[PDB]
Amino acid sequence: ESTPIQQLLEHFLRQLQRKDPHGFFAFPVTDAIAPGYSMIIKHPMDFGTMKDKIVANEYKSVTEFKADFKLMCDNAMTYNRPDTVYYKLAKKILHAGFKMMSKERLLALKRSMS
Ligand SMILES: CC(=O)c1cc(-c2ccccc2)c2ncccn12
Repeated sequence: ESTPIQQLLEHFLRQLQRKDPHGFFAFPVTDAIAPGYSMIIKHPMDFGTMKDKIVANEYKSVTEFKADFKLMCDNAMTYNRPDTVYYKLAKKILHAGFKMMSKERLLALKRSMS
C-alpha cells in the first residue's frame, strides 16, 4: 500500500485536522456556503483534497505539502473578516503547522534516519 513519505504526511494531516473537530476545513468551500468565494479566491484548498493528494502520491516533499496547508489557511484569512470563527481557526491551524513542520523539527527527524 503506502510509502514512508506518505506515512509522514498522513501523520502531519491527522494532527492538523484535530484542531478542527467540526470539520469547517474538511471539504471544499462552495459559493453556496460563501457568497462570491470563487471570484475572490483563485486557488481553493481543504483537508479532504490534501488527503486525496497524499494517497495519490502527488507530494514529492514536506515543502509541497506545507505549501498547500498554508494556501488553505491564507484563503480563509483573505476571504473571511477577522471577527469570524473561520478566520480565528485558520490562524490557530497556521501556527500549529509552522511549529509542527519547522526546520528544527525536520532536522531532528532527518538525524534519526541514519
Ligand atoms: C473555510 C471557510 O472559509 C469556511 C467554511 C465554512 C463552513 C461553514 C459551515 C459549514 C461548512 C463550512 C464557511 N462558511 C462561510 C464562510 C467561510 N466558510
